[PDB]
Amino acid sequence: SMITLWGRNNSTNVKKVLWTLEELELPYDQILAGGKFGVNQDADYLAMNPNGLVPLLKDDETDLLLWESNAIVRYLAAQYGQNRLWVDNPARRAEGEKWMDWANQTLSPAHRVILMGLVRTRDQAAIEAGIEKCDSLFALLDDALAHQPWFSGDNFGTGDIAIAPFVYNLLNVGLKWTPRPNLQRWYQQLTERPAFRKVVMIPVT
Amino acid sequence: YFQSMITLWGRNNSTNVKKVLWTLEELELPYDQILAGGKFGVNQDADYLAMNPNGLVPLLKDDETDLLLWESNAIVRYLAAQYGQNRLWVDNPARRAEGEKWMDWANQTLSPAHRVILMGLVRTPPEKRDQAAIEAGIEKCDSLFALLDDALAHQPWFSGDNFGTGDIAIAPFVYNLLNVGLKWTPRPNLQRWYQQLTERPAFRKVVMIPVT
Ligand SMILES: N[C@@H](CCC(=O)N[C@@H](CS)C(=O)NCC(=O)O)C(=O)O
Ligand SMILES: N[C@@H](CCC(=O)N[C@@H](CS)C(=O)NCC(=O)O)C(=O)O
Repeated sequence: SMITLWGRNNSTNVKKVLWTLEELELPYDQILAGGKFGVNQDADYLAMNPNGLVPLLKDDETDLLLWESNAIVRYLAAQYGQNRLWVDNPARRAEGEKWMDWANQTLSPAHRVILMGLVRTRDQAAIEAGIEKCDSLFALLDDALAHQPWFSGDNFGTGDIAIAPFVYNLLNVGLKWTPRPNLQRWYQQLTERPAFRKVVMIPVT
Repeated sequence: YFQSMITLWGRNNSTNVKKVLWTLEELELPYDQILAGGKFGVNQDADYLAMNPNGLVPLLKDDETDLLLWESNAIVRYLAAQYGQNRLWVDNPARRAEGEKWMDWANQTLSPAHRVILMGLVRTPPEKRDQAAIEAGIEKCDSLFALLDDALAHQPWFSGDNFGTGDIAIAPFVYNLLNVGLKWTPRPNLQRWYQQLTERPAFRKVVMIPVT
C-alpha cells in the first residue's frame, strides 16, 4: 500500500491513526513497532523519527513521513477526509481541534498514571491520586458535552478521535467512576461505529 | 469606544500567551488584551471558567466568527488559517503537517522539560531549589536541543521553506532557556534559526522581554 503505519495495537496514539485510516476506508500496511516488537529504537527508524516513538506514518502519494499522532490524524482528515472528517471553516474546526491538544497535554498524563500503575505494574497514593484527577477530568468532559453531541461539534470528528482511546482504557481497567451521563452517551455512540469496535475495543494490555 | 473584535486573555510572560500575541502581531491584527493569570487573577473566576474550564491562559475571542477558543496551538492555527492565508498558513496538507508536528512536540515534549528549569531557576529562590531536578532538566533540554539542531540541518524553519506556526510554537520556550544564565552545548543550526527570529520585529516586540 501507499500508506505505511508503524506501531503496536495497544497504543492510544497508534489507535488514533488506525482508527482514522479505518474510518476513511484507506488501505494501509502496518509494521509492528514499539515495546517488545522493537524497530522504534533502531538507527534506521530514528532517522525517520528522532523521538523513537510510534506512530509513524509514511504516505508515498505525497512524499510524507510524519510523526505526532495528532498531526497524522489531521493530515489524513485534510488529505483524504474532505467532507467526512475535515471541517473546512477555521473557527468551527478550531472548536473541535482544541480537544486534540487537550487529549495529549491534559488527559494523557493523567491516563498514564493509571495505565502504568494498574495495567503494566503499586503505589496506593499515586494511583488513588490519578483516579481523582481522571474523575475530575471526566467531570470537565461531561460538561463539555452538555450541549453538543461530539467534541468536534455537530458531527463526529478528529477531536473525538484524539480523546476516545484514553477514555477506552480508563473505562476498562476494572474501575468504577462517578456517573457522567453526557460522556457515557457519547461513548455509547462510539461503540456503534464499526471502525471504533475494530481498532479501539480490543483487550487492555 | 476603542474596542476591537479580537480579545486575548493572558499575561505577557507566558510562553503559551506569547505564541498568540506574536501571531497577532505577525499578521498585523488589532486586538484588545486583558491581563489574566498569576497575580492578575481573572482566570479562576467563575465567569472565566465558563469560557475555559481549565482556568488557564491564553483564551481568545473572535467576534467576527463567534469564536471563543482555548489551547494556544489551536489559537495559532486558527489565526493562521483565518487571517494568514498566503502568509502563515500552508495550504497543502502534507507540507502543513511537516511543520505542524512541531507544535504538538513543543507542548508535549519541550514544554515539560522547560517547565523544570523555568520553575526552578526563575520562580524558586535559591534556598528552595531542587538542584538535582534542575540538573536533570538541563540534561534533558540539552538533548532536546541536539534533536532540534539536527532537524534544522537541511531546512531553514521548522515549518519548512518559510517561517511558520511550527516555529511560533517552539520559539518562546527556547527564548526562556537561552535567557536564564545557562550556557549550552553549541547548536549551530538552532542558533542560526534563533538569530533569524531576532530579526523579526514581532518577535522582538512580544517574545524578547524580560524573563520573569
Ligand atoms: N506525542 C507522541 C507520543 C507518542 C508515544 O508516546 N508513543 C508511545 C506509545 S503510546 C511509544 O512509542 N512508547 C515507546 C514504545 O512503545 O516502545 C504522539 O502523540 O504520537
Ligand atoms: N495547553 C495550554 C496550556 C496553557 C497554560 O499552561 N497556561 C499557563 C501559562 S503558560 C497558565 O494559565 N497558568 C496559570 C496562571 O498563570 O495562573 C495551552 O497550550 O494554551
